[PDB]
Amino acid sequence: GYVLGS
Amino acid sequence: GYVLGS
Amino acid sequence: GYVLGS
Amino acid sequence: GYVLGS
Amino acid sequence: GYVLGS
Amino acid sequence: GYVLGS
Amino acid sequence: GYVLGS
Amino acid sequence: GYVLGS
Repeated sequence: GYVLGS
Repeated sequence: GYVLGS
Repeated sequence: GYVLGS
Repeated sequence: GYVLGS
Repeated sequence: GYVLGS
Repeated sequence: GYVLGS
Repeated sequence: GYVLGS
Repeated sequence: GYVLGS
């Protein structure tokens, strides 16, 4: 899975 | 599944 | 397929 | 395939 | 299948 | 055949 | 054959 | 398969 934060 | 927050 | 947007 | 963006 | 978004 | 556009 | 463009 | 993004 993936986690992206900006 | 997915979680998106903005 | 699928598309999610927020 | 897949695309995730934030 | 296909997914297109613009 | 097929054509998809967006 | 096939063509994809974006 | 293919993924294109622009």
